[PDB]
Amino acid sequence: DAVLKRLEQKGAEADQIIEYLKQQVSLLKEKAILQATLREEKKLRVENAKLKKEIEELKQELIQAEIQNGVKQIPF
Amino acid sequence: DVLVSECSARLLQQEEEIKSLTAEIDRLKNCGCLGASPNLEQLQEENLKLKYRLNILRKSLQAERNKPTKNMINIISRLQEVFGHAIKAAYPDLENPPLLVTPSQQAKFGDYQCNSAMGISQMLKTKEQKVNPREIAENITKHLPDNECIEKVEIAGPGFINVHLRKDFVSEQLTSLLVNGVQLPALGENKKVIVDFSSPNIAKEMHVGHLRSTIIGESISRLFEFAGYDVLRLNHVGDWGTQFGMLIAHLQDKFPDYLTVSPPIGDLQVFYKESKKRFDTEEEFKKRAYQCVVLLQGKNPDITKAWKLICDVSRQELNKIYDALDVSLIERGESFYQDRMNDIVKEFEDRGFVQVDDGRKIVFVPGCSIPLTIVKSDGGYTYDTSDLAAIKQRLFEEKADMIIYVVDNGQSVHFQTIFAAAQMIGWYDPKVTRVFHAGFGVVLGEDKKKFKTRSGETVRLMDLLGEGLKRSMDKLKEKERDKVLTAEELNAAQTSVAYGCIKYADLSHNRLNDYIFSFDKMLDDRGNTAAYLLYAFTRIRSIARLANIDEEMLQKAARETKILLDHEKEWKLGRCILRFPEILQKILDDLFLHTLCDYIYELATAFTEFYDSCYCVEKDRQTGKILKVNMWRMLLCEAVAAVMAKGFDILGIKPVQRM
Amino acid sequence: LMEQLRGEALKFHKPGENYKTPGYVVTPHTMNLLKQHLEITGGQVRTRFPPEPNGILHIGHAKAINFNFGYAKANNGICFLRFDDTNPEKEEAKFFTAICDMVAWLGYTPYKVTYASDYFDQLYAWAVELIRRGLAYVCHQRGEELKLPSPWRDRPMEESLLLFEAMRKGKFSEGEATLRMKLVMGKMDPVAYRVKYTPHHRTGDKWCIYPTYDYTHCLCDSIEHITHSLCTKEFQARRSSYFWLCNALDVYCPVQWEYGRLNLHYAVVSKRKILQLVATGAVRDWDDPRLFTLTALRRRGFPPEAINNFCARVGVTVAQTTMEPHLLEACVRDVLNDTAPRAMAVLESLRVIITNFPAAKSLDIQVPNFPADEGFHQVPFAPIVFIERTDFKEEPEPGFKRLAWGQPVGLRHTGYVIELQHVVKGPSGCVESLEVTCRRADAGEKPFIHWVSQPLMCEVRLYERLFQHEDPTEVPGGFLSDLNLASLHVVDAALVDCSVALAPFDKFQFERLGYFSVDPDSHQGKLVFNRTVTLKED
Repeated sequence: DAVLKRLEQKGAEADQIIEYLKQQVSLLKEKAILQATLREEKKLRVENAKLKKEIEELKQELIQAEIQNGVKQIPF
Repeated sequence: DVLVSECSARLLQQEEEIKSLTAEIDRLKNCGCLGASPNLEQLQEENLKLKYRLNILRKSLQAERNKPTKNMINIISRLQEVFGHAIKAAYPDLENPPLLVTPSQQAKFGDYQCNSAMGISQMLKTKEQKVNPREIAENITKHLPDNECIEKVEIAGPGFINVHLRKDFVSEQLTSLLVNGVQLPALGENKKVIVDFSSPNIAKEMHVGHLRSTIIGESISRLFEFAGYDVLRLNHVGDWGTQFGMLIAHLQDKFPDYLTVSPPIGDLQVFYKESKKRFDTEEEFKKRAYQCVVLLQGKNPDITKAWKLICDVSRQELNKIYDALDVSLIERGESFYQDRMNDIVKEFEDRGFVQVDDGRKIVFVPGCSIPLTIVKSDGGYTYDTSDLAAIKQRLFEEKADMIIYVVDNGQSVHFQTIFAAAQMIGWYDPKVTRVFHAGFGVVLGEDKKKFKTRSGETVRLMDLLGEGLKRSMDKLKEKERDKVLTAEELNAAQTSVAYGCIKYADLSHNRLNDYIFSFDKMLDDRGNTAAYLLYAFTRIRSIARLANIDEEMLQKAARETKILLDHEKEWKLGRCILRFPEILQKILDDLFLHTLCDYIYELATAFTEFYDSCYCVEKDRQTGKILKVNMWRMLLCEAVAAVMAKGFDILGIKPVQRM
Repeated sequence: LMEQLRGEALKFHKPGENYKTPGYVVTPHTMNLLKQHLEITGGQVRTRFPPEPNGILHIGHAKAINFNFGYAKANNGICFLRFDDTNPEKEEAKFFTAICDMVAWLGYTPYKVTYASDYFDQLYAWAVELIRRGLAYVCHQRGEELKLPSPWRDRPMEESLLLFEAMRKGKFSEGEATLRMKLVMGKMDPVAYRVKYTPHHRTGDKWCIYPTYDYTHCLCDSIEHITHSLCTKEFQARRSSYFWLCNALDVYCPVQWEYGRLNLHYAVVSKRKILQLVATGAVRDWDDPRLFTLTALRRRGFPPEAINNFCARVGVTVAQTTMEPHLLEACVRDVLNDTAPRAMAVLESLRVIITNFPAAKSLDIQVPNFPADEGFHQVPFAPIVFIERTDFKEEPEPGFKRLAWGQPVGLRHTGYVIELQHVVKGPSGCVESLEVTCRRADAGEKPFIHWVSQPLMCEVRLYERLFQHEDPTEVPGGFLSDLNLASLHVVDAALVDCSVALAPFDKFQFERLGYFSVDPDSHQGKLVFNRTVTLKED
């Protein structure tokens, strides 16, 4: 009879240490997915800009070949 | 009974507290500051919506490159566009490696060769690791695309990439420059290029120095007219001198009736040096002279009437020069800026660039240690005021895209200072408009010295034309005084020989260097000079003429007959015919016209190696009339002739046909 | 209904005509381009019904479908199912088929199936012609507001020509420059050709200039030769806009008549609001009953005859009588009445055992599947039969009429009646299992309830009007709070007989209950019924 409320204040202090240690899991697993998916989203910035680089080089390869027999206008 | 019934009522109303919380978050939460982008969605979307661009673009590059052409092709430019494909595809993590696509030369290293593999091995960082250019080069030979020109590809050096050409393509343009004219495709659409060239000082006698900038000046001017640039020619004449005040003061005495009676004044310099003697000696003259050089700055009606008449004699002597050299020109010497020069002097105090020194106002270029004088000690404007208030009008009114200044190599300190200063106040940018100084050497006689004559001061240029058609005639009565059609071929020869040699032996010699005027080496019938060109040029329009082939029999046969290139020497000539726009591009860039003369001579060298080798017309021995005409080898002598004739139109040399 | 679209040969204009009535226009085309119109169609009054692969098709689209496919079918013409591509919209395959399915569910075979993208070549070709003929320039502004001024109007022709040629060759940046018309009407906002850079469904890649609904769905009426072209009623201040592209290129025209935007109350149909409700959990799928999507009403039962007959009653004009489910659920009451047979079933399954009745197991007995002369199906009788406890109370109020002590009640389609005997309660106080002998009431005695014996199935799903009142929008703040009385719910007890069947869109009457249709979760073993309409109540 006098050992239920002693075991209860062991398993209710368990919810205590559970949901603290759970909130360090639930916020370390946030930094993991954040640190990764962030530095990939600035690695789309190294593709998307390198894309415009090899895009602008190519519009001026066409426009040097579409004057070869065609008309060009300004500017623009 | 009801805590289950009303909890739903606090659950029915809590819904709106969630529904409307999500509602007003849609409005005041989005972008309230400098940046704007969804990274999860959009940055994964611009990656495809623009990766779809390289494909829709490449498909449109394949459309307009497929459908040709009505022109010629800068062969070397379209090779750096198939290596531009090949090399950066072979190595996707390099930005701009060298593209040394040169000819060179004798079909030994093939026709063309690219020494770029070095500049990928030479690109030797990432901690000094040995990368042999040979494995570098052949990694580009398996990663070079498909084209309309290349037959075989080779390696033979440390990393040398020697290239060979497909016969099929080489001859396809030889016909192209034949049926549709030998023309270059509208290069640089609607750009405006003005050229400052002739520009001698009025009432001073125009000389050989100011003549070198007349032939170099208008030869360039017709280049950009041929390329497709909207060119306008400028005569930066010197009708704004403090010396012009010295003239009218001598006029007010010589002729008090200049305003009502036309003045009988013959030579400019004898009248000039008459005003000069008045100048140095007299004191009443010199105080009348510079008191009227400020009257004319003020647009004085009576004083200006004098000034207008003065030029009409030194400019009748000038149009006696342009008529011969066929120099089309538009005169705007410093006389034109006397209005706006005053508004430029003002701009450099408003900007606070001008420093106060010695009763003068001078400006300091951060590139040299030599300042400019824009304000004289007597309120007069100089040369630094002129070409600086004129480099703005050629920038903000004419709105040029590039201007070429053709004066000697002695005023280079001046121009690269007016340039740098122009950029300073912020009129143009060194890479939005390329303002470049077309400099040249000094005129020397056959005695290495100043030019020239017995005395000889400044040699009058009209006599050069006089001793230019006498020299060109004494050789042309040996013995063509009979073969020549009286009016036609005497005129056509001696007026093409005279203005041909003179223009040429100065454009053959390097522009930047000292031109040695040698009237015997310039008209040497056996030399690089136009003496040999115009003679061997009629000689190519004579292999066709001596075969009875009229203006229709060649212009139809060209449209139908394909050209053969099996022999080694006809392959050596067939190449140089199409080098023509690869030589014209180099001179659009470096503006050294001395590499065109090297080329117009280059095809005539491989021609005498050809016309002697493969027989154009060859029947027969023991009877010599007919027949063995190789029409495809007759199209060659119509191609070489159409090329040089448009290349002569550029040099300024009027071509001849019969001689 | 085609009695009412034939009466539009008693209102409109026959094969050809065209110049007779509408916003008629006479150019060097009227008598000589309409000559070619009849030289290709032969007359044959062609119409079209053109939705999108994004489309969801709700009941109000049945006024659209019945109209086009109907006038054609009525006055001997054809009608194009024309899928509106225009701007590329990913894929969504479920509605790509939902449309084709629903079109046939009503009973129309579309003459042809076309996409808008099929004609991107001649739409571009006529676009090139429009820039040259004038009334077509290349401008910008937008998105500097498509509503602020009007710039670049009478620009140089060739400039807008080479720019339009550049626009598609990829010489642009997905936003810079559009292609407009010299448009007036309205508020003169012209956008004929925009620029995207997005893959397409039908003509993928290759393309990066794509027109717009206004430009696209005007010419295609011409292109495919349409002589009516029935627009809904958002297209009112757009009559000018449609007749503008034709004649400006000179073409055989439509005429474009408008009908009234007939929605319905108690209803929400937009997929941004529905695919919400899918994920909230108030509803099952987009074909969940009580949704009023056409693919849902199919699930709910609702015969395609009943949906069409409703249209012949309240439609065929320009009046947009956005009406109620009550007058529509009363139109399907008309059809399931005699398109679906009787069967009867029990829900509150109460074990009733019959002591004294003849023979052994089963005994067939046949049921009037229809209170007509067509014929009888059979379901096993006594003993151990099943009535629901909602037809038996121990103490009845005088209003009772079912089973009471000493108050026997008839068994439907049977010459027998049970008198009621001893009853069992079991453990607690639940009316567990009752028993009785049958007096075979040829002796005349009214309560006549339904029953099953040697029963069967599993699931019956009951559905109410999802919102307790009307189209959640008219300022109650907002739309996701009319989802009251659950609605819901299901009964996976349910004992039905051998009348069924066992196939899964058949319809029934469950005698003295409701009209019920089979649902696509059914097999032949674990079958499942939707309750479609309420049996004539209210």
